[PDB]
Amino acid sequence: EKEWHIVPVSKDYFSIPNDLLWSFNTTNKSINVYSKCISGKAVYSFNAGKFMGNFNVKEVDGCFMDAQKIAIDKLFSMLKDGVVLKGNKINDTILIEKDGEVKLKLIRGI
Ligand SMILES: CCCCCCCCCCC
Repeated sequence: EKEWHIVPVSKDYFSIPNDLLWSFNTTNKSINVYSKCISGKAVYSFNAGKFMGNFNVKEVDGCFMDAQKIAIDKLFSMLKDGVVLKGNKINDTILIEKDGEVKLKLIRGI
């Protein structure tokens, strides 16, 4: 099982809260997201570099700034619609791509 955090690349995501942690379990195939104010377990598909998932999110009222909420909302909407994941053979960083651009990167670790 590995975990990552986001480093946003697109401005839609500059306000994403920093404590979101994304986990993938290689044994049972589970994907979760965890933070102080959001949780979600993914129903998902990942084929040919294309990832799409529904995280069934819970969110704490009043915990986020308006800008953070919009960024979070947009992120889960984008993940549902589908993104392309670009890994590499050097380390565990993954670029998340959509609509001709890099939207964000996943950096391994908390
Ligand atoms: C090998 C699959 C690892 C990808 C898990 C991350 C879920 C995609 C959402 C990123 C915010």
